[PDB]
Amino acid sequence: SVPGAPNRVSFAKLREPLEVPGLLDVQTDSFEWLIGSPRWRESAAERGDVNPVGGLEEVLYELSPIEDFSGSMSLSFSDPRFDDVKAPVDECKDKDMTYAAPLFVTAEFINNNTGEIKSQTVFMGDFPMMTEKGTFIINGTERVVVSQLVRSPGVYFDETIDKSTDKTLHSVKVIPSRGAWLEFDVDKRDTVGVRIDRKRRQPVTVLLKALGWTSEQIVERFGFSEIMRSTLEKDNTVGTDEALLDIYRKLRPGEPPTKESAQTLLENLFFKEKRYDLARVGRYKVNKKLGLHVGEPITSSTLTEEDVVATIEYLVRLHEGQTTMTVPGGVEVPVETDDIDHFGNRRLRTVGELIQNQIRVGMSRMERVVRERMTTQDVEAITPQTLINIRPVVAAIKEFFGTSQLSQFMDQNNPLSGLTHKRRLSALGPGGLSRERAGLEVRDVHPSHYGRMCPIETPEGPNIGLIGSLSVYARVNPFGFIETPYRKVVDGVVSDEIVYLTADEEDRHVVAQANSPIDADGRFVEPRVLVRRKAGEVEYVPSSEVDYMDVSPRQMVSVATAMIPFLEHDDANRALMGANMQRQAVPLVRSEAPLVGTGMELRAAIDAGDVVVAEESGVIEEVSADYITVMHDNGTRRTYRMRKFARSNHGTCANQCPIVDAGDRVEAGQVIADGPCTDDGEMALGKNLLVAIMPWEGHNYEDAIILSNRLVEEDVLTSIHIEEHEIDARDTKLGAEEITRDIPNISDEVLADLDERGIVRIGAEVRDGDILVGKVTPKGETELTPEERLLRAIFGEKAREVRDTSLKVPHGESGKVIGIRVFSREDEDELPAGVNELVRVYVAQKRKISDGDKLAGRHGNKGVIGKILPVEDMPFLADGTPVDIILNTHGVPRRMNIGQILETHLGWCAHSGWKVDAAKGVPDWAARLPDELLEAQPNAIVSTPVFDGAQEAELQGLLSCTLPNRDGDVLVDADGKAMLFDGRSGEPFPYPVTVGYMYIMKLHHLVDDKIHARSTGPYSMITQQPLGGKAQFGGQRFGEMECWAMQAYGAAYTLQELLTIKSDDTVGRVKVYEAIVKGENIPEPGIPESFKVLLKELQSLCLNVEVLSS
Amino acid sequence: MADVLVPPRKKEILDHYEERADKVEKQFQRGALNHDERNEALVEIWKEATDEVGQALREHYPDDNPIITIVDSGATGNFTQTRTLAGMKGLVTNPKGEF
RNA sequence: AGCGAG
Ligand SMILES: [Mg+2]
Repeated sequence: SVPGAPNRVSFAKLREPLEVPGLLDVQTDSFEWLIGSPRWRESAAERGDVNPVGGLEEVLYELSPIEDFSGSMSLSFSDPRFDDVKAPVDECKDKDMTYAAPLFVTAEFINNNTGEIKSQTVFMGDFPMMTEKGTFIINGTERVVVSQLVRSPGVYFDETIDKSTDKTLHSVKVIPSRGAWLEFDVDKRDTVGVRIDRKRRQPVTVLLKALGWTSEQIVERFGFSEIMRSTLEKDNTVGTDEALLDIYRKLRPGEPPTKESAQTLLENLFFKEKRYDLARVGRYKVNKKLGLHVGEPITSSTLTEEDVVATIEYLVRLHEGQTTMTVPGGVEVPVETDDIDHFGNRRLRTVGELIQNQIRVGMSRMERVVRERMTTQDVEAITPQTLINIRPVVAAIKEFFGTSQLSQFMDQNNPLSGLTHKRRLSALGPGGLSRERAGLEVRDVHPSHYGRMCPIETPEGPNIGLIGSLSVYARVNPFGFIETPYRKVVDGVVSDEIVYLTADEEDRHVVAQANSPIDADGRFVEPRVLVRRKAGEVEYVPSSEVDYMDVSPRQMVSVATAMIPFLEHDDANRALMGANMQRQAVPLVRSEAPLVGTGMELRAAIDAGDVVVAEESGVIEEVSADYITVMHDNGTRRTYRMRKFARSNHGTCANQCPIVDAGDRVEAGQVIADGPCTDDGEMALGKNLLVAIMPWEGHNYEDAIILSNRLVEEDVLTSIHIEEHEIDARDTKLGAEEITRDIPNISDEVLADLDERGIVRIGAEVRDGDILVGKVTPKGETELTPEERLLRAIFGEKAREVRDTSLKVPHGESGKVIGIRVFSREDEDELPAGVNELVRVYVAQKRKISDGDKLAGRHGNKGVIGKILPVEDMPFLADGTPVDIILNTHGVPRRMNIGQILETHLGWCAHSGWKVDAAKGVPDWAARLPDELLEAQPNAIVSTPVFDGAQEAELQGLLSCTLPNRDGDVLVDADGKAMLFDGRSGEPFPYPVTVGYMYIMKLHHLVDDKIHARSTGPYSMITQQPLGGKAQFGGQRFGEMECWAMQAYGAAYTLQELLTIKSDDTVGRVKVYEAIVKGENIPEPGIPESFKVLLKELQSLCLNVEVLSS
Repeated sequence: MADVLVPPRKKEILDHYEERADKVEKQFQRGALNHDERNEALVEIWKEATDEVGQALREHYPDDNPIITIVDSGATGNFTQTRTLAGMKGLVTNPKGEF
């Protein structure tokens, strides 16, 4: 598939019809639609060339034409066009300027009376653009717009049961985009009733007479049910004008009722696009549900009285218990209640949709200012350039791409983390469910999620269910719904035609399962083929005449979950944790492709975008550690420049190194330089370690891990961490801050490394507390104490009148100094207002694995490192090879992630190599093994795809034949367990031990970032109780639960000490410090400062609180 | 994977209880009982099936196996997890709550 | 906002 790839042999018994799609398409295709690029134009024309209109073109078309109140003149917009980006991607990321392109739109002003047209490009602003990797660059930072899951606008029918009567009562909710809700609810009393804009109910006949229906017409249409006749009888409203009067008196009370503002009231509320835009998706959903305008294209999303009438008729028919209705002039549709969580009702607002909505808000604001100024515009003196104000639009875009919750800080711990930050569907944000208001029924898994959203990959905190990951093969409908591919099986004959069905269409079809054996004639080789049906119920099957079949296994899993071998042997909890923990692995220095992996490793690495791929075929002309120049087949040559030791958003390393020689011919799309967590182009998040699964001396107790010292000697679990420190000399009242090596009062030792110009030199090792940037801000005249003046005279110095505010290596940090980036106003570099210089120093440290660091496999088998043993007191096989890691056997059986053990066994086999003895045919357990897997050379990488893989029998067999290491000696019996020698005692352990090779990752929860301590430091502003956080010098919160625990202990003195002198009392604090430093007794504690703050707050609430002495 | 033994009578038990499930499905297809009653009957059938396969697994295991040794020494875990690991996981809950 | 432990 990919031109140059490692030959990872697979245990897969099923061929895949569809190749995995362009995993990043979710973002790039949506943005291309928004822009209206030629690529999107062609893609849409292939599939609906009737009306290809981009997002910006759509916004402009909806906005234009505009006219004033009189309509003497009008303005219009057309032909949006983008100029070339301002600066290249890397330079934009470097100098902190947004990666954007100018946007030009041709305006047109027509004075309807005089008859003049004036057109000119208007420069709507600097539109941020999406990098080819599917991500935005804003203020130098890397950001991702995550798709949002929202309730699709339309008509939703619900039914409930009332306790007071135990009767099934139905309801409808026409949910628009920025409209007014109309909930035709049916109460226990047999009378339908409207509730306009959530206002005190109505009889529906009142609205119908407000729409101008006659009671004869009302019984002509909604006459079949008794509920309707009952409503007409008990309504008591006689006349159209009576209904309109009552409706106006109820909707907008306090103003004098009329006839004009009674009619145009409703007409504007519902049937004018000014206030009730349903949007294209909303109108399409209403039409499909009610079967009104199925044939016609979509336009004028606003409603019609026909729609409301059909909604009422549908609700009443549903209450009666009908099955289908045929609206006059409309195709018949089935009467049934709607499910809000069904993926036929949850639509995706992709990046394009969100950006378009923000453009729409900005354009509405610009439209309003245009209209407001138009009154004060001198006729014939105005042109669109001087009539259009772009500031609201650019302001809206800028406030979206920054501080909008769906514009998230790109998560780059590794290529997989970035890839899965894309393809992420979050059910919360602007116009979406909030964690608090989100119920418990939206977080669950729905049958419609199969193939459209991963049921496994999901946050495990207070976000489970609200955030998910798009499946591998899932695609987004032009309308925002999520489609999934299926093989059309015709007359029991499976085919290759891949139809992309949304959830609704899937429900109407009896869809089969991927692993249904096929007779090789296209037809099912058995009756009783497993299937799913409309209600989401998996049950028995009608043999033959199944309309669709799954494209392939793993259709339901996402990219992260598709990289867990033996997923089917792991409980959903452990699989979920493994998926969420693959994204936390730090990039190691080396990276090794797993012995046991899947088919998703290579594609994930390629599509993540952090691995260099040749654009076009050619012969590598010259390769070096910093760039690769390749000569193409026709004259031209191209140079790819690697990104060496760059810092990612999360502090990790982003090193890229070539993997091609100086003469190799490379085809288009071939990997030519692996990325951070990549090995020969395939993803590599961790290392393969020789593992024993025994309990060892209580050091691997409760999910703790004991590692050999080899892993620290050979430096296999080690990560480069780059940390950036920023400091900017500003303009202050007393003057300006200088960056130089003249820091006041500090000696010539700690001013040693600092360059001639201040900032420290490159390659200068710095430990916590050292000076990076020597800065000196002015102090202004103050009052030196008599003691200090005397001391200065004795030691002959001067006040210097300038304080120090130097940048220093914050506490607990260390490392070399990669490079310094200096921006300066004097050299005319863009900097914020009132700053002269801004210097950033990059400090890199090579972290080695040490106890407290968090490790994990791919099966949710996490754990911190309890101990790092010397290699000599490490269990070693009979051969003499020490084991690298020791997990505990007490964590496997009950957490139900036996898959890891399977992986272990397979890993060992892959490490040793095997030969199935096919002397007399193939063994019965190897009959269905793919050819060429009968023989594997030692250290052979293998793949076990997610839900088709190495069956247990095949693993048993391959474990039996495990061709010997170096002499004739099989270190692992057929059971998979090896006889280990004790490192310390020297005797063999009495029983064999499960030994193998587990691929374990080093998670980004390193103890160096977790350790923190405090004795005294900053104190908060309004209250004492020092600042919290390791970032500051933070004290550990002693909450109310801890204080209750202390009260239960009966320890009154320690609790008083904690809550008074350790935290708040501002006089006993320095006193306790003095007592400790001088050896005196700790003093009596006083009144905490927070209590007096409370007393003042209460008094300022006009509450006379006084502390009576007695 | 060699320390996790499946029960050798599993397929016979599955056949014996799928026969009853098929009988219930026939009965439903002839209008004998409504959807809820058929669902309850099938739930009962498969609950009994899970119980029986669990008993077979329990009686098949040696008393020396690390799995059963850990479970039955009070160290950790219950036998339901062992049955889930080898044998039949049993019925599963609907998202609403039902079986 | 994402994220960790329970
Ligand atoms: Mg824990």
